Amino acid sequence: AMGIAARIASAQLQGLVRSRRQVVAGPLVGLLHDEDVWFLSRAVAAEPGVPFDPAEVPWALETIRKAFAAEDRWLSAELVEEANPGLAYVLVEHGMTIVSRPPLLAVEPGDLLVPEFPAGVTAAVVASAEEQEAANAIAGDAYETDASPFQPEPADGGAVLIRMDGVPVATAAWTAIADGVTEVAGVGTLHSHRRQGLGALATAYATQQAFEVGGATLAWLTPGDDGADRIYRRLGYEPKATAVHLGDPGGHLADLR
Repeated sequence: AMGIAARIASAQLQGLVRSRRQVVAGPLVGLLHDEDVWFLSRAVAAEPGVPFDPAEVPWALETIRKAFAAEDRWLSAELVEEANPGLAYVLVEHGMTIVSRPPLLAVEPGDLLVPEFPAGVTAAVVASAEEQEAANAIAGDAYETDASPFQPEPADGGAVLIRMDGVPVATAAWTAIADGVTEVAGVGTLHSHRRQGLGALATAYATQQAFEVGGATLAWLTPGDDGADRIYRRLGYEPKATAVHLGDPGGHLADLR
């Protein structure tokens, strides 16, 4: 309960519920967005860090499935294994499929390292709708299910652009803070500027802003979603937990990563 995995899972829930209706059923909570975009609605653990009773899971899952079906939505679930050990396996037993177990990497302010910027390379926090549009366009083809539309309060999220000779070429974003926790996501670089360290700069600078102006005390991310094998360790990030991404049969199962 006092651990980093539970802290991250709890903060994720706290963030998600600000814009989603809850269907709480025992150890699970279904979260339904106003929009039908599939990944905006999902289930997560209702009580990170608290033991669960596996006997409740079949009824809980059917309750949530019913709520999703009423909206013609397909169910996926995201867990943190260490926050609710064994829960994913009970979900699999009752019809879900684990598609991936991505690592959750984390860093605290005193451990973050922002690399030196090469010649011509600068950074700026996103400060307009048009800069946010550029950020979304740069990151756009990357897998992203967790700063958009632009809003001015860094505690409520934000993004950064890395520029080369004044032109945006890379980006990263941070989510609204919850319990001092932010997720860094939306990392990308233009194809023309890949493999030059610019995604790592973006990640580092976004993390730094989340801490300096956003009020975050912990940042986490999951890697590889932009297809780049950059080494987040150079920035101070370290593996701290294991995410588990599950999908129901049919629907968007093939799209889940």
